[PDB]
Amino acid sequence: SHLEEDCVHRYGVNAFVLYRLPVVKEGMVVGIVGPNGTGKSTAVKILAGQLIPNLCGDNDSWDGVIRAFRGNELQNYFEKLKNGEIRPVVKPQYVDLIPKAVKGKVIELLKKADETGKLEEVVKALELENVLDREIQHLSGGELQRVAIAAALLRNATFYFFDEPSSYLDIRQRLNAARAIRRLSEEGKSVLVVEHDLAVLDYLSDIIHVVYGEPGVYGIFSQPKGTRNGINEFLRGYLKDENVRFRPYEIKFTKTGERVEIERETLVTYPRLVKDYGSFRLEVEPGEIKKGEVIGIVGPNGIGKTTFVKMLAGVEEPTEGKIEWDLTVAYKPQYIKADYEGTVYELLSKIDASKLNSNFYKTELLKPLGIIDLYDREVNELSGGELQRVAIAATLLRDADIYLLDEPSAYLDVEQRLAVSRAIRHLMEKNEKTALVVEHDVLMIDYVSDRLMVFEGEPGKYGRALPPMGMREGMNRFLASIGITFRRDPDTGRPRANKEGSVKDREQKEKGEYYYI
Amino acid sequence: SEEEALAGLSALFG
Ligand SMILES: Nc1ncnc2c1ncn2[C@@H]1O[C@H](COP(=O)(O)OP(=O)(O)O)[C@@H](O)[C@H]1O
Ligand SMILES: Nc1ncnc2c1ncn2[C@@H]1O[C@H](COP(=O)(O)OP(=O)(O)O)[C@@H](O)[C@H]1O
Ligand SMILES: [Mg+2]
Ligand SMILES: [Mg+2]
Repeated sequence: SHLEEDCVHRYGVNAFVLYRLPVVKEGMVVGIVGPNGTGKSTAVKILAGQLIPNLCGDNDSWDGVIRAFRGNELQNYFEKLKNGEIRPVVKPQYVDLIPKAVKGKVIELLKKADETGKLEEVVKALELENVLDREIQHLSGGELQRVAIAAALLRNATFYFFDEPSSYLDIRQRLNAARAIRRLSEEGKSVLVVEHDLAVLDYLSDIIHVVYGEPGVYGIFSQPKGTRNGINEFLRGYLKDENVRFRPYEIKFTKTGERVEIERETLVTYPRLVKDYGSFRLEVEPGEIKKGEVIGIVGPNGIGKTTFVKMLAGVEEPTEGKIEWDLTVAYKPQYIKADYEGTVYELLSKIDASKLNSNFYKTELLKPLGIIDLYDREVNELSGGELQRVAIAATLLRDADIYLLDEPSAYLDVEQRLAVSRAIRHLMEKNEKTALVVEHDVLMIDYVSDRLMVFEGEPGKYGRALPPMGMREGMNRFLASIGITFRRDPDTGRPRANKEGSVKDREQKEKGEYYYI
Repeated sequence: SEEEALAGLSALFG
């Protein structure tokens, strides 16, 4: 490792160094997974032709790159790139910035991008019908993301690169987008994709690269791996052929003998609830919450998931129905704006200083979420991802009967998501407390949950919360509405997506068994 | 905000 010939790019005002690049292949989806700050987007910019790599020296031409990749399958790729025979289509990471770069209505922009005549089909697949007449200034993060994916899908090219397409998308939208993206590979096109949602990455990919190193300092692309081996090696934290142990422990999913079936005592019940906001209505079916369980909450956005959590938190009053509880609630809101003049250490030490000094909390919460490295940071200067982790930590440090975490995966990289899953679960097991977690990341839902609460309905119009039910029944119901099936992986115990049209997918769809444990 | 973005995004759309 760290070979000079493999040194692809060094940022001058930074000194971050990237080693190696992923393979791209027509008729294949190549997936890229790794912590942020390790060069994933840098690699995409290079392969797209947007950044001429300097080879960790002073190279400033494609000729120098072509020579450096002598005897590499990428040599001819870069020749074609240099000569304009190829011009990759790039759905970039920074979809937030679309309003600053582009004006006008959405329909206008997708018309321009239409080089395939599939405007209606793409608009359908990404469910953009209600967004077509909107002006870009009035689009949500999630709508900006889907308009970007749409515009990339509509271009005619050979190479299509998608940098973090699941960001801002609900569970339905990310899985639908993955299906639509993968269809490019069935047409003989090449797809490169960077993803932090491991279920989506799995479903998307034929080949996987793991990116490893030290965020902000250096990153290295693994050798190409099969999808199963790659993700399994990522979870184990050890790349065998490269002989690199990049995490000192394994991230394990539940194998079928681990968690004892327990008939839990009821903590609280709630009756039928209704919450109206003008023309929107949420109806919640009567349900029960057990002592010491975690309920995962899943569904499309615009449906009342947050609204439900807010009623549980006592920050919102139901329109109809009555919550009669004598419980303490700790609440991690979906959207947080820092308004705190002090450091992370000050904030968390004032919640529970004894827990900050506890070995269990250091091991299971503070170290894995990277909170200790944030201790002397001002809370008001934290980024989205930093503030998310601190808020989760702050919530889990409180002493409560019930912990409510609304979309903790937002702004988190793959490594941080796995850490957050483990922390929620281990802390709730340790302290014998109860949690509800709203999440769109399927592997997070699978790791944290004992039972599942499904929301269904029409975004912005109506929503219905089903009573909490078993993992199998819950996921079957949800996944039926998307038409995607998952099996279990014997090695890691992780849910493993069946690709569209595969034999296991057919067998499962006929039996109506969309999800195994 | 970086002018790298306005280039990247306009290419996808424009
Ligand atoms: N234009 C740039 N100038 C200087 N440094 C940069 C630039 N772009 C990225 N970097 C640095 O390189 C590292 C890797 O960036 P990036 O490829 O965006 O990582 P990833 O996409 O894996 O999060 C980051 O820590 C970042 O600070
Ligand atoms: N305070 C409010 N006033 C009016 N409408 C609201 C309010 N809060 C949420 N809504 C609307 O209620 C619906 C449900 O939103 P929310 O509960 O945030 O859904 P989810 O969390 O499932 O995405 C949405 O259409 C949203 O616009
Ligand atoms: Mg990136
Ligand atoms: Mg919400």
